[PDB]
Amino acid sequence: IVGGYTCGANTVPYQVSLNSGYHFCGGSLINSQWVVSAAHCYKSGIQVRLGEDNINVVEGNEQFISASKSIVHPSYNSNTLNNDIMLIKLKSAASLNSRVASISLPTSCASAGTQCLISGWGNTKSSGTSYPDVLKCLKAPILSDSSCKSAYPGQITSNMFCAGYLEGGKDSCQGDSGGPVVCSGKLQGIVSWGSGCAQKNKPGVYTKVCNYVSWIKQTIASN
Repeated sequence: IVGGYTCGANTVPYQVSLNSGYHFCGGSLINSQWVVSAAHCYKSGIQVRLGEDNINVVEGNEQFISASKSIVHPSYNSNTLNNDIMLIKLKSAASLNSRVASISLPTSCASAGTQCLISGWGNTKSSGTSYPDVLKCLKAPILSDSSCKSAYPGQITSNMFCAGYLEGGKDSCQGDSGGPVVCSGKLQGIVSWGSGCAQKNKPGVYTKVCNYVSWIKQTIASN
């Protein structure tokens, strides 16, 4: 997250870290058994880390749970990042508490201008590299579809939306991929892609979660 702020320990209790020997992506807990992330975060041997603040220090509220299975969306296209969504099942159910909590799925899309909370452990610099140890947060509005498509002509599908600031300086980053965009108490987006981070007229692009709720519900019910 570039241009954001330190969230505060466990203030985003649905935020998970995906670990394969190191943090590599975010995710969101959607019930005690299931995490949603980005398909471009797929790899084998994922351990889900819940209750994290400082990802480099055991602080006492963590749960580390191996994934038993990962399911990439059937229509995921790695060339265009269309349908950039994946589900991860936990080998054992998480223990829900004030620091480890699920986020509700949306019933409908959010309107342009709605304020959202974006979070993750990604790079905090727009040109250089500096990775934080504690969770970072950004408040960012949903941008109009026209401003989103104007920024990325030929590249935005109906399964994507933009959020952030056309003036730059505030964006998600590499390392935030797969993490949540939460608006009005619902998981509206997944950190997906963008043109670098915090550049001018190139806002962040996010998977449009509301388009996938039927697939999420059917897939988790059958797995």
